[PDB]
Amino acid sequence: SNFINIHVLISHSPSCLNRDDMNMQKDAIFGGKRRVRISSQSLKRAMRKSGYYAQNIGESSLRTIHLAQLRDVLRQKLGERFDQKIIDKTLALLSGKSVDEAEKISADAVTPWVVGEIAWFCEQVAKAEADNLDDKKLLKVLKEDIAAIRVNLQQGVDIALSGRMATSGMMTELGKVDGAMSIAHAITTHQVDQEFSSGVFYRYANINLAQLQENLGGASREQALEIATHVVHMLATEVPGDMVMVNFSDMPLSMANAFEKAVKAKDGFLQPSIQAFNQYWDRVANGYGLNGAAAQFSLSVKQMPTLEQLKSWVRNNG
Amino acid sequence: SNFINIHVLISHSPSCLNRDDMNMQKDAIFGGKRRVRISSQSLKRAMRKSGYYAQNIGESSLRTIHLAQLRDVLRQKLGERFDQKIIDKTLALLSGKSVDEAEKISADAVTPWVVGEIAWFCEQVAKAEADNLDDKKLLKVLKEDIAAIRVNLQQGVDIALSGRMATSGMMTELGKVDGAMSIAHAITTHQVDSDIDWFTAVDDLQEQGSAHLGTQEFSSGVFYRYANINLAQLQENLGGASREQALEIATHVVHMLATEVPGAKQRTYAAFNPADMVMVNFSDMPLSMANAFEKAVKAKDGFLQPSIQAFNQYWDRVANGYGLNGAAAQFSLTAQVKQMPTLEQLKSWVRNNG
Amino acid sequence: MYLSKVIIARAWSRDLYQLHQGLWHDFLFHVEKCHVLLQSAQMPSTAVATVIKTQVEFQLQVGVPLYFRLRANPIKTICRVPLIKEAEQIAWLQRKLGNAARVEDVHPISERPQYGKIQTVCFEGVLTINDAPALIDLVQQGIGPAKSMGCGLLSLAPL
Repeated sequence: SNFINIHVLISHSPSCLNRDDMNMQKDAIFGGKRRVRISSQSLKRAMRKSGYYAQNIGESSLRTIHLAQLRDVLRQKLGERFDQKIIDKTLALLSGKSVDEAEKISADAVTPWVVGEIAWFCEQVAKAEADNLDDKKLLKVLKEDIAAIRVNLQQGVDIALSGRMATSGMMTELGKVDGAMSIAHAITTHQVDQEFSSGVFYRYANINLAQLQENLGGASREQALEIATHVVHMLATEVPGDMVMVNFSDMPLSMANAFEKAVKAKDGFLQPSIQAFNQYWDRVANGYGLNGAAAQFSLSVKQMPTLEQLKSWVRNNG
Repeated sequence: SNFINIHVLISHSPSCLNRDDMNMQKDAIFGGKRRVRISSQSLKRAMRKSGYYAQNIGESSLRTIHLAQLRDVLRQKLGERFDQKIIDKTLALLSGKSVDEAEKISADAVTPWVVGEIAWFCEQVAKAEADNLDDKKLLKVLKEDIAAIRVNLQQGVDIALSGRMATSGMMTELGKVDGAMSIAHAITTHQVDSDIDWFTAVDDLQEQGSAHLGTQEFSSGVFYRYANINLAQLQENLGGASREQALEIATHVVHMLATEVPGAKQRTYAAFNPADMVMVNFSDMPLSMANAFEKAVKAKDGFLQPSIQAFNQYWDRVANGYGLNGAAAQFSLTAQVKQMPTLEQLKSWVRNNG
Repeated sequence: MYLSKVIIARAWSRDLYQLHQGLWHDFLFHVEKCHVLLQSAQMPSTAVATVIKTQVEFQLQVGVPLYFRLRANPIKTICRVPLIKEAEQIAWLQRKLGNAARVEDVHPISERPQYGKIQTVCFEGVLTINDAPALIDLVQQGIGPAKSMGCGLLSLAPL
């Protein structure tokens, strides 16, 4: 199977998580009732900026629209390895914006950058320069091996996970990346307006294994399964400012509809949420005849003793 | 019993599955209230492009308006089979446009092409070339056996299901296809007040706020999906295929209608939900159930449960009031409706002609 | 004590300062929309302040969970400068609540400034009753400065 579905049932405070322009906690209507919400882009930045990410996956991506302070940074980082000329030409051709000594140069939009990837382009611009390669022809030569460019996204894995959009310059054909990870917005499983209870949020995400391999320049399934495990951890632990389920499938599957009918419980939401998740899962796998490799870690379908075991089970496929 | 009707209730988590030019969710007023909406052309292309389609039905049709690019694709795919001249002439005759070395050759409109169909024409053009048969007589004789042309649509079933329109070339006479499947716009069972996501784009290089701000509309909803298949028409559009073969196509469609979901904004909203109820019946006339939810369904422990109760309650009224019999089967996560515990069980019930 | 629903004719409800006068013709009020909730020691109707509906003294109990909402003016002093940090705001709230109740969960909404300036913050969440009579006095007296500017009124609701 090519899809690995991650089902996290984390539990914490429904307050002070994600704000809007009115500094209020984000929400959403589901099943006709209000749920506290944390946006998918909130989760993703929380992950790639966390220490766990830096320790297990690597360096995050430089996301900027200011190309003028950027052209400083690559000069002051690729100073030795490349000529000051080439280091500017590369950025210009890449973004389409003619580079200058301007201190104000803006791209079309905020795009993630990878220093390693840019350093690679310089090498090709270098061979261009020496062998004379009129940029139009150079573009053709580079179009032949996108895979030899996607490899440099091992430096910027968050890109390969969440994709990149480009509408200007040479990045239009060479830089377009379709994200390998699809992630839902985290929502509570219950109505947020009996005893006081913490919030129980359902989180969902999946990873297109083949796409992730492709986005990394043809990495092995083992390498992709590794990144997948790190994602499972971050999605199950990290909180902006319990129960984990993982299954393999040919087509993505969310369990959000388990909580379509909001969970009601006079003294604690986690336990009926887990039951609701289990009840729905049984009905879906039965009705749609799904037999993919599944594994569930829960202290209350191969059960797992800890998160780390599940985290290792995933790394061994099923 | 020429018509097989497909009824689907499918609940989605917060998402934006189909939007317009303002990046806002498509909607529709029904029963006097706003319903979130997925266009029928969005569903069809989602199915057309799906992995399930490519492995259970086959390769989808090539839909283009750029005949210069299509010329190169044909010169490559059929280059080892026909002479370049045969390929060009055949494209010129079918499209009504002149196919030369021009960098840009445009058709009248976007047209669904089948490489297998084109190849079949290339053979007739080749033979007519040898018999010194001019293009007028060639068109005159090809018009005599349309069924022999429609056989090639087995390599482009999306055309046989959704039809084709032509206004130039021989396709005006030879390629006019009336779709076998009629599909509705997906409409939510209930009134929806859409939510808004205040998003932001943190520049890692800006000391100020984010480099970009903005909003995005989204919501959840219990959608009703409707479609039906004209079996006689499907058999016809495939060159005279069997009733059994047509039923096979139908069951694939039944599957996808309960399974396939548009990929729009799913990378960031991930509403990969399967259907929660599938209903199929055979009839002499197509019958939609959308009026079950004309009065918008109010939430009572969710929208899904009362939606299905609305669907079943109305289904019973229509069947009684109009004396509506005919094989009927339902699969959910009226005594005439055989309950199916499994989708696969339901699908085989359809292959077995109800 | 009297709980009321009061409407103050738009003519009166032009500036914040004008608000307390109309109701006066102390007590506690919070703007809902001018729509206003009125907690008063006496039963509240002028042509400038119409009364939609009005009496309560709660039984309460110890160790009972309750929803709560409160506008307030959390400030420091070196002039009364606002407390903007989320940590400072939540710490401020539990402090001024003293030993009346503990803050189980709360969301501080940094409201838009009102007009000297008054930076109001609406605290919404859930409490559990620690000191029952000390909670009442806190309600009947209000919480924080700028109490006449709509701030200070603690609203309570069961679950």
